[PDB]
Amino acid sequence: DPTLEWFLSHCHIHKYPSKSTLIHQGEKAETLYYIVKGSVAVLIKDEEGKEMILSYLNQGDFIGELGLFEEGQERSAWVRAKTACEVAEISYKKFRQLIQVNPDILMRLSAQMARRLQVTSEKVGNLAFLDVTGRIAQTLLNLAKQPDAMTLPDGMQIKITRQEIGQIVGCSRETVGRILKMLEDQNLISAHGKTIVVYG
Amino acid sequence: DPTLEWFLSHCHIHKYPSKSTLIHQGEKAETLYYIVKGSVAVLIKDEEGKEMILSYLNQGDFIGELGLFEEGQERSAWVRAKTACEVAEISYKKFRQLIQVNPDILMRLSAQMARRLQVTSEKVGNLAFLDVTGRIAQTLLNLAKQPDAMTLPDGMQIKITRQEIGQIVGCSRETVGRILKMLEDQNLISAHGKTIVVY
Ligand SMILES: Nc1ncnc2c1ncn2[C@@H]1O[C@@H]2COP(=O)(O)O[C@H]2[C@H]1O
Ligand SMILES: Nc1ncnc2c1ncn2[C@@H]1O[C@@H]2COP(=O)(O)O[C@H]2[C@H]1O
Ligand SMILES: Nc1ncnc2c1ncn2[C@@H]1O[C@@H]2COP(=O)(O)O[C@H]2[C@H]1O
Repeated sequence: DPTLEWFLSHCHIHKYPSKSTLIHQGEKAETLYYIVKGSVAVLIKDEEGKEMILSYLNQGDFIGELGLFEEGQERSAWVRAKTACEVAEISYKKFRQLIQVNPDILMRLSAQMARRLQVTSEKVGNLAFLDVTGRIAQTLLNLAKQPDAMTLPDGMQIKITRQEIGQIVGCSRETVGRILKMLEDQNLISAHGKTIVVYG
Repeated sequence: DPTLEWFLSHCHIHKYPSKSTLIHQGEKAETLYYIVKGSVAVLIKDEEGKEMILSYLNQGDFIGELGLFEEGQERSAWVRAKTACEVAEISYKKFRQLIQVNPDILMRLSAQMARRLQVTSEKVGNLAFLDVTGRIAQTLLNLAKQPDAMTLPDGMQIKITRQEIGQIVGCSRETVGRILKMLEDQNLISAHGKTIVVY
């Protein structure tokens, strides 16, 4: 792809092991990142430091974009490598140069920002309006329609744990496991420890 | 500034009265808006019509931007006029030509998307981390720090209805009543009718 190849030619790319923290909330934002390979979680915390997963991001996703457009912003969340990752980086200052050369690279970034706003808005509604079963059900549907979901003969395979679902919907891992058992009994899913199949 | 004035010169300007809906969730998105004057509320809804305010947007804000970057999308929320509004409107197709001539106009729009993502993400953490009591406590603390809060001898007085609290925190007006009474019992606020005093 020529636009993304040109862009990456102006970055420097680095390897990070699984569980590396790429971005820390509250740091000064001066750098944009782009996932060449691997997956990350975007995390926020409560007052006791307890984590919740705000999003997962994958190969082809920009990260660290939110301070690009205004001076002196701070990182809004933590970003942690869930797998080993290969991440391109570029300063905000150089990226702003690229945008004046070819605004298509800003369109590619902004498209992802717009998607994230859509997804995060929907999460506000799920948290505001739905009971725990309904939040879990939506979370499974959403994971199943991700590009990384694998098609099986009986449905979509997703890679997630009860603790991760809990950290998405705001309940305990035990509560998630009870609800997954209900959804299994209803013949809607098959739930293992690290994998769930959503039947279809 | 010259970028904004250049942009507006390519738009069709129109007026909405207070309480009108500018954008309905689920409609096909083909047009970008920009608020020249007035203010709007961005909301989402229950199946049962329960509402939650995602944001207020004001003069200078783009609206209807989320469908710009891929064809075939639907509007993600309702946008309703909180006051009479004058709004500039441009097709996505035309606006994409503008971006190529001067991408500063996209920087302006993407700057607002970034702020909205930060604000909405904070709302997700509040909803997920806090029970309805904690959400109300925190909403009252926040309102007490706003300019419309009235400093009194006993603390900061706010004027807000149970209804209005519910469409911030995600609970019904009756639930709001119960929590406020509990908080009062704990000698943290006084709460009666639409008048709250935060000690
Ligand atoms: N709601 C969200 N959805 C997806 N990614 C997010 C969200 N909130 C923050 N991030 C990412 O987490 C990064 C933290 O650093 P920045 O705020 O610079 O840029 C942020 C985004 O890349
Ligand atoms: N979380 C949010 N914060 C502020 N504005 C929003 C949010 N979600 C949706 N919008 C606005 O509401 C509009 C509804 O139509 P669009 O999805 O085209 O574009 C959307 C944005 O302009
Ligand atoms: N989960 C919820 N339960 C009830 N009302 C809600 C919820 N989330 C948002 N709301 C809105 O908050 C409002 C509070 O006042 P009402 O109960 O009259 O109407 C309510 C709804 O419009």
